[PDB]
Amino acid sequence: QNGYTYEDYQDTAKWLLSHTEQRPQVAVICGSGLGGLVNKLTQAQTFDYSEIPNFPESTVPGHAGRLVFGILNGRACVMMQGRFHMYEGYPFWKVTFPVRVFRLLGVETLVVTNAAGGLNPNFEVGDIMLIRDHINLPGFSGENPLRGPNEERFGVRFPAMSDAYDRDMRQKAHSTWKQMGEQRELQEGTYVMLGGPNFETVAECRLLRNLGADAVGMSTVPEVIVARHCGLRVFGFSLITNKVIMDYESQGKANHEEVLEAGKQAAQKLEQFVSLLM
Ligand SMILES: Nc1nc2c([C@@H]3N[C@H](CO)[C@@H](O)[C@H]3O)c[nH]c2c(=O)[nH]1
Ligand SMILES: [Mg+2]
Repeated sequence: QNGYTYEDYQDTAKWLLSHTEQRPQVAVICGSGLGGLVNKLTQAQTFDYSEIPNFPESTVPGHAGRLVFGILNGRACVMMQGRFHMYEGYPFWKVTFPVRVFRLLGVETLVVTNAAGGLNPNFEVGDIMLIRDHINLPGFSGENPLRGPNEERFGVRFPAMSDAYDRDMRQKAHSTWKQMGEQRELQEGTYVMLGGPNFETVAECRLLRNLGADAVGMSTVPEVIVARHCGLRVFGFSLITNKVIMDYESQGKANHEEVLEAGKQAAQKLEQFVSLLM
């Protein structure tokens, strides 16, 4: 299944370690329309995904496709300014490749972000939802980045996922929000991932909500599974970019354009939160 050898991850971590002096302790993966979180890094050193051996390439609008090292609020971080998705043609073992490289780089905590359509009726476009848990739909069928022989050098054969999203960090993230001075509070809930690229139908939307999901996207989950597998501390949030249409009369239609726009209108609020969070 997984086509990368332990040495492939090594090779790439070796490459990065010899091209930058930066020794990141934290990794941030910036979802759709969230590339601006790169803006405040100091001593920033950028590498295009195209120049890093073994790295996949971002082909979705709103994904720069650059890995940026730097300092943010005192912390040494490496940011994925743009990510990879299954709908682009990538098996999960490709999508999550950076995650294992980060572990090899010496990173200890991974913060994942994404743009998600809201399923919980109380969410509003612009809301930031702390990811308390997830439902891995592709995983139900075996589409899993861990599928195939297990590399004990990364983790165990059957890793647990019920404690995936660090509770401490969600506690902190909430008080940090207090300091934000934001009107609307920091939401929290279950994120469900499905393949995409098409947006949901009304039946699907109703179905997903009844599964207990608050937000839906086409990313994040596989990165978290790989992160946990290799022991990374995980924290994640979705920016509610649109409310998925749950009725046959709504003239509304989900679209990537509005999603990127909502990301832009919130990258500021997100900029400080993630930094103060640092
Ligand atoms: N499944 C799904 N994804 C998204 C997204 C995310 N952003 C991109 C689509 O705009 C995809 O990568 C997806 O993960 C935003 N809104 C929605 C939505 O309503 N449904
Ligand atoms: Mg430099």
